[PDB]
Amino acid sequence: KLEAILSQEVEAEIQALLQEAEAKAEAVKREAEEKAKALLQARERALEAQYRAALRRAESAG
Amino acid sequence: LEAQYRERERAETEALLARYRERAEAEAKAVREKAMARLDEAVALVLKEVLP
Repeated sequence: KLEAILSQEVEAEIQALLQEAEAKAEAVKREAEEKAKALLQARERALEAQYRAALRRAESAG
Repeated sequence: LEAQYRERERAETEALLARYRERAEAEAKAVREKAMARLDEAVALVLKEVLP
């Protein structure tokens, strides 16, 4: 009989759901890694500019 | 990242200045020595122009 088994047909639909949201808990983290990363690509280029600029000024001064 | 970029430029922008200082006084020296061996010539040129 299905009684205890009756409950495993739900626990399988409500396991489908919980995996679909651990396929969103991965997507969210992808976007957030690609965000955190890009905030440091902007950090890299802007500093590089300020170091190109600081030595160029100090040459014209010299 | 800021911290080691600011410390990157500083440790070059003292060295560069220090070295430019060595060159400034040698390039001052490089026009003086030419001049004092092309000296009797200026004096003579000027003289023949203040007796009028």
